[PDB]
Amino acid sequence: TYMNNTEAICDAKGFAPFSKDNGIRIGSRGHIFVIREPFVSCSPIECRTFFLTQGSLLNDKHSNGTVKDRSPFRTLMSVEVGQSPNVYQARFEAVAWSATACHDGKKWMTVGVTGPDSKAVAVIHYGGVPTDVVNSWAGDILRTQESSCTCIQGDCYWVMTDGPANRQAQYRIYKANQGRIIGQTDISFNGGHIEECSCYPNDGKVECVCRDGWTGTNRPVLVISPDLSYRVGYLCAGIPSDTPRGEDTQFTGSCTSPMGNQGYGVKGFGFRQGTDVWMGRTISRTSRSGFEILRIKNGWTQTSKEQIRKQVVVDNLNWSGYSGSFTLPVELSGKDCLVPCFWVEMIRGKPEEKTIWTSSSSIVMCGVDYEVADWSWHDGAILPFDI
Amino acid sequence: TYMNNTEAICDAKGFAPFSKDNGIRIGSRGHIFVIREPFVSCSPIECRTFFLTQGSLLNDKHSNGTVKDRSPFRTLMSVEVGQSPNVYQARFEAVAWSATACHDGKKWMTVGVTGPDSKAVAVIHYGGVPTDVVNSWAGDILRTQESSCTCIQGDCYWVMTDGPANRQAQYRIYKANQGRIIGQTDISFNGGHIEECSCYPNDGKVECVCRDGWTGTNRPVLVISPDLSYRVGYLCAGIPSDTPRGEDTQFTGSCTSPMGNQGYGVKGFGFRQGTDVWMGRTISRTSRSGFEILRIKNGWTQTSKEQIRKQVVVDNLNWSGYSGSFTLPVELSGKDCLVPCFWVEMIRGKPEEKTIWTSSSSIVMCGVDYEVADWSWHDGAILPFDI
Amino acid sequence: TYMNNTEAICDAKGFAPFSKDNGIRIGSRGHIFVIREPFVSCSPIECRTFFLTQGSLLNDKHSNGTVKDRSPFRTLMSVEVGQSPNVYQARFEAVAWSATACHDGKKWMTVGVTGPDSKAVAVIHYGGVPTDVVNSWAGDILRTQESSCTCIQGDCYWVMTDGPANRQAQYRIYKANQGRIIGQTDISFNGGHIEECSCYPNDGKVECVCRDGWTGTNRPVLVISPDLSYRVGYLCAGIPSDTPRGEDTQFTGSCTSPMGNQGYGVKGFGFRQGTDVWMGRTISRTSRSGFEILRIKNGWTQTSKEQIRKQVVVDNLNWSGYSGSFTLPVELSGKDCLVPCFWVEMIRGKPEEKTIWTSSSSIVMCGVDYEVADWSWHDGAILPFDI
Amino acid sequence: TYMNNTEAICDAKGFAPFSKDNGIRIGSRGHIFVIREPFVSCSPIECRTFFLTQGSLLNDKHSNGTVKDRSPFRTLMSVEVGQSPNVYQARFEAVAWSATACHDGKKWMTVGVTGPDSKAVAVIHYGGVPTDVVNSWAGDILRTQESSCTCIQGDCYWVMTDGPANRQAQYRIYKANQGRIIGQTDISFNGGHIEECSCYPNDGKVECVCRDGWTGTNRPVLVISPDLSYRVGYLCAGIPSDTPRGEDTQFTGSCTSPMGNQGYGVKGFGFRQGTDVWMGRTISRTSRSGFEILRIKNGWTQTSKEQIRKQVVVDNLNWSGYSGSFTLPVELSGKDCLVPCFWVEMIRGKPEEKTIWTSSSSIVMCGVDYEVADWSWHDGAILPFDI
Ligand SMILES: CC(=O)N[C@H]1[C@H]([C@H](O)[C@H](O)CO)OC(C(=O)O)=C[C@@H]1NC(=N)N
Ligand SMILES: CC(=O)N[C@H]1[C@H]([C@H](O)[C@H](O)CO)OC(C(=O)O)=C[C@@H]1NC(=N)N
Ligand SMILES: CC(=O)N[C@H]1[C@H]([C@H](O)[C@H](O)CO)OC(C(=O)O)=C[C@@H]1NC(=N)N
Ligand SMILES: CC(=O)N[C@H]1[C@H]([C@H](O)[C@H](O)CO)OC(C(=O)O)=C[C@@H]1NC(=N)N
Repeated sequence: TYMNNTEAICDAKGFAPFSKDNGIRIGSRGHIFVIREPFVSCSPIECRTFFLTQGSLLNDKHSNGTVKDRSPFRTLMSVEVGQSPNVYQARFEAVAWSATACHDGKKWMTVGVTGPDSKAVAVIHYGGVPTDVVNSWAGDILRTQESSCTCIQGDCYWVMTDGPANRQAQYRIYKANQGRIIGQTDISFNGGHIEECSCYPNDGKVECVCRDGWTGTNRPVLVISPDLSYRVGYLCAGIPSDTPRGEDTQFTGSCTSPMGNQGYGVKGFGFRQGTDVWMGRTISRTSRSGFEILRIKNGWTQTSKEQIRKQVVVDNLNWSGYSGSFTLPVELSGKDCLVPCFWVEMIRGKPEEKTIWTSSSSIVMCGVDYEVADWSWHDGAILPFDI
Repeated sequence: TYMNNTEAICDAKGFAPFSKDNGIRIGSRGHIFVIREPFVSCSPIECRTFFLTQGSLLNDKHSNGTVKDRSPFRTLMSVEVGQSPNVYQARFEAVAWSATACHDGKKWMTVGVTGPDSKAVAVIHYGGVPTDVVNSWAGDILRTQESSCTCIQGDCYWVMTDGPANRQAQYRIYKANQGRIIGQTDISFNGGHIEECSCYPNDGKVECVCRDGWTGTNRPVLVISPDLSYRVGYLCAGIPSDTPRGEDTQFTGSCTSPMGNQGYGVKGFGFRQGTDVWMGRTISRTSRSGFEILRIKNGWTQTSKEQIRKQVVVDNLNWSGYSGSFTLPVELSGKDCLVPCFWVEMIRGKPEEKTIWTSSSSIVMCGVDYEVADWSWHDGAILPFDI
Repeated sequence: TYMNNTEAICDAKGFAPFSKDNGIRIGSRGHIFVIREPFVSCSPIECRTFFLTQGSLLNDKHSNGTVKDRSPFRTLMSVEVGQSPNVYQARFEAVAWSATACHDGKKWMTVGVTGPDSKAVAVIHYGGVPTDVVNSWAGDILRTQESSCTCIQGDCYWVMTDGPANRQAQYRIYKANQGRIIGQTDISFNGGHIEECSCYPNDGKVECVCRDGWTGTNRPVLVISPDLSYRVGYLCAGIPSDTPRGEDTQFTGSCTSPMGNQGYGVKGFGFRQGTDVWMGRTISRTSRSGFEILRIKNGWTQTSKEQIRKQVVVDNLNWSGYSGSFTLPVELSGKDCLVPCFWVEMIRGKPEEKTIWTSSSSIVMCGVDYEVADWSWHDGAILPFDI
Repeated sequence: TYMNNTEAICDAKGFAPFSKDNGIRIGSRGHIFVIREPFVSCSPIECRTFFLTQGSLLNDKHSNGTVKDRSPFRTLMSVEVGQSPNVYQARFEAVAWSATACHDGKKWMTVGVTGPDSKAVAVIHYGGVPTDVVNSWAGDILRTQESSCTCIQGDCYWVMTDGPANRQAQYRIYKANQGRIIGQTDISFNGGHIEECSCYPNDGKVECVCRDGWTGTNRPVLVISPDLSYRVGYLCAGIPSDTPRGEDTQFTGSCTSPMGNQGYGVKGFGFRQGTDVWMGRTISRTSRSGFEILRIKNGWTQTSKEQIRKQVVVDNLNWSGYSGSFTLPVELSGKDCLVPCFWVEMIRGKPEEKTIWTSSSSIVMCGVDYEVADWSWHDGAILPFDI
């Protein structure tokens, strides 16, 4: 039967490590796909780790150009959480260089975008097969979440973006029951930009903390109602959470407009807590090093910069990167509330390191109502490989 | 319980990519069987990719002579769609260098032909074991579909051919419930030739688009009724769909007789649409390069050459090859109609390339009611391998 | 629920190939256990291939001494029929250098013998764990079937031998419900010898065609009743079926006494057909080359040498070896009778070939009521390996 | 539904080999994790082998420093008993360099401790996800069982230790239903020390045979009641069972105080039998060589040194090491009593051997009411590896 996911998010004080896959380290000798954009989604029987292969394996000649971002070889697959993206445990999901996924209690729903950049198409899947499609509507990279979409009482919603990586673009929400689309919406956000949102269910509504790739060093936020009515803005916080980003002291929070002088970013996330918010980010303000998460007092509703809880999961001497959200189903956590969790992508090799390849590993952290000590659960691989 | 498969085929406007396995690319380092003749069949829980191994793996000394077509080592196996034909996820089906397969809602039914060429035998399997057999009846390669057979309301039917690859041969239809044969038929087609049919269910009857290897550059078509009464001919179309084949301008369609001056071919397919038809084919008229599919107006009932929908899934700079059909069960697509899909085999190495081996990869496309943009989702492997 | 297996054996006219694993060929590059003594047993959901690893893999330094027969490393494992004995699909059964196995409709029952030769012990397993044991009772290699034991209406019976490989030894039957022994019997056979029986169910009684390693070039036969009352002798046939063995022309059949001047043998099998019998054997009378099976008219009840059905599954230019029996459950074949099948072990490397290792592959043939043409489905490996 | 596990332990006369994994031997060529601290726990469907990887595989550069004990890479995983800890069959449990696990009839419960040593944290898991946590409470390695915890009628209990490896430390018991903690206890044991207990269910109470790392060459024992009331002491026996340990002749048993002049040890176990006890141990009193188990008459209640049953499972010419307990569920053994079993860890390479790596293999022995002959089922690997 169907999953409700209508409870608010639980109020945690810290996150405990769920898993760690050791994708890369294990790949020096194992048969592991070369990937990127990994994320985590859960059903009422298990959580799985979805990723985007490069139709190749680590420590092999085919892992060469693996930095480009797109190719016809990129395919969306998955494996039980914590397990590495190896070839022998992989479940084929779909053909994509940009995906998202979520389960609604009964079956999984996947969306893999692939094809030419001026005419890419999104193949929606449900129950082991594609059921519906969405063609690029602005002829210019029809991307998406690169993270767990969201299902509430049977209806699963997600976000998509067609446009430049810089200047203004076009966004849209998507709502669908059992793999068949059922209406969507065009996000009005002139001057504001949005990409790869790390959503999650909360209070019977969908909340996302996306990524402005145009001008914002602060992230845009967006609450989606079931009838497609929505709200869009930016984490109010007085602290920046993008990368690259200006300093905490030189940044002024903003609930409606983007801020900071930076035209590039990185996927990221944030959880709503009362009017408070837990916001993740890479410690090193310029590169993709280390990963830290912060709970600014009142941050979701005020421009607050009042900190009172900080914990590192990746120190600044370790490659980090992407990081999305998702929740544990009540049919697993057992809580009376949606336990919030997130993952951290730990990229390696190019661009940052001298290697002919690029890939990443992931680490899964999870709510809990106990303050967790700072530590580093970094990749570990010894670069370069048998290159 | 049993599957009906009595609904007509849905009327699509284009096909969206279901999966891609990256068999070869992944094999440069992985443990993947060396194969050929792959295809796709689906049950009410999943679609699987069936293939014919060579009892060996890529990038190994045993992948040597792998071009011959037949050996006692060739065995029919399968893996969830999109997954590569690796050794660790393979499901043993049967011993064969020529197979077909289909599920009837409850269990799978496989038929693997193997043995000497003048006395080969077909072992029929059902539920993990052989139940019935069919011995060669003309002492001369007892081949078959090399594609998904067809089950309607419990009875599964398929096609077989015993004879020369050229001059006239002997064909026969086959109908069977739960793995036990139950009557069959000899196809009368003097002057006309048939091999490896890419059938599918439609309107409570079975339709196949086979391959004349004798003289036809246009494919033969055949509608099988449940009582074994049938119809046999050639796609009426005024456009050739075999390889090698003469030009579109120099070809005259034919609903009853084969045409064109060519004594060799390749497996292929076609879907009925009203009186219209979607016909697949390799773009390059002589070699096994690129793959394109066309919807000629009225083509299934008239000698029409009226085009009004063309989409490439493999441009002409990429090795292609075989391509068969099959349908998605209503217990998966959810449609009220049999969603039509097909796969494309992408061969590599010998004969076309300087390698001691030969194998292929596959790509799965699927109905949908949206016109899909042209693209190439080609093999990708870097030949030669660690040869 | 429980399996009856009380129906007679079906009367076939030939056997069709079920599967072929390509263990060795695939091992040149794959991760396959180095094994020996493989066999086949089936439950009402699937047949599996049981074997004895050497706690090592092909094409590795540990596959060295792998000829000895016994070590503390030898462990009994299995994999779906036709699948190779690779490490990633293997199911651990038990610790042994001599096993047997069978399912009784509900769970599997395994018996792995291991330990010192003068005090070896048999660990009986049932449902994923050992339930009962049988200690060596004559301090001298406590071996067993090396083939599928037999279960009838819940009670599973098998055979064991403690003694020299030559001169007289001690045998015993074993009957047990759900993994717990329940009485057994000492076979009286002075002058007669018995080892590794290839039994099967028939007419509510158990029939085995074992191996005299002392003096018989003809095999001993033994019918086990449910109350442990039994019958013991030798295939009556006027044709020898052991290896080494004297010529067909110089052999005189014998229903009660062993015959021929040979003190060594090989595992083998035979099926009862009316008073007729299908008897398997290696074609080459001295070595372990080729495999043939024969249906001598009346052979099971008379000293007959009347042949009228012969089919080779391995020509005499191909290494062969062991071969045991077993039946397909009615809950799989669908027949109203126990379809008889058997497997053929194809050994390689030492002793016969110049290699530091020894192992084998298997081939599964199965009843059917159609006369099957002679062919060779031999190993295939290219020796030596990356040695 | 829930598991009772309230029956006493069965009274065996010997233990029969359940399985053997051949982890290391197989790893010379296979893809096996490099591990340590392996153990065995069982549910009412199967027993599984839990271990602690090093986020790497054997015969690879990453298996280097693998001796340290702790890293952020260490993750707790498992595989069906007897199966090696290979990457393709591994089930991710949690992130840890110190774990324990047990099933309560419905789902599994795992606890993985990881993080800094002065602030480590324990993530409790249940049903594929962490549900509750326990932070280090003495800032100094928050370790645990490294063996199967214990569940009785739904409530699962285990033991933890925070302190120095030498001088006095702090212990505590833990009781929890469905992954959520529910009260615990601080063990009062001044002068006495406890670590990595090898518990098991017996008489509706929990009994553990731990390891004093401070001063005891005799092991401490502890009976846990359901209301957390408990008893703590040392195996009464007049024979030492730790390593290093003084001689049997120079040792005087002790039911309340530790004895012997040794400040280091090794994990170990013991089973209660009447007032008798089966105690395991490494034969060689100083190193980690061989493994033997002894049943001293009355040993659990008296300082007895009365032996009358000894059996070796690893002779003193073979590396051995850790060894924990656990029981077979009645829903598997079928007995009316909790069949007692245990495993033996066979370490290899560093520190004892000249290798850049360290890891181990395991062997599983199991109750039974038959006296089992002495033998060696040692590792087998040929060191060094392709180093
Ligand atoms: C479709 C595509 O190529 N998406 C890109 C993404 C995108 O480039 C930016 O979001 C700007 O729009 O950037 C990044 C990135 O790491 O910055 C990875 C993505 N790679 C993949 N999703 N495969
Ligand atoms: C049984 C057999 O050898 N079949 C051949 C097939 C056949 O040769 C032609 O259809 C003419 O009859 O050709 C081809 C081919 O690629 O042209 C592949 C097949 N290989 C395999 N099915 N293994
Ligand atoms: C227990 C044992 O070592 N059994 C031997 C077996 C036996 O040697 C003869 O049957 C004489 O008794 O011979 C053979 C053989 O191939 O001749 C293989 C067996 N190897 C294994 N079962 N592992
Ligand atoms: C947490 C930790 O590092 N535990 C150590 C353990 C400990 O060191 C002693 O018990 C003293 O407290 O010793 C040993 C050991 O083999 O002596 C292995 C353990 N390694 C692992 N559990 N990973």
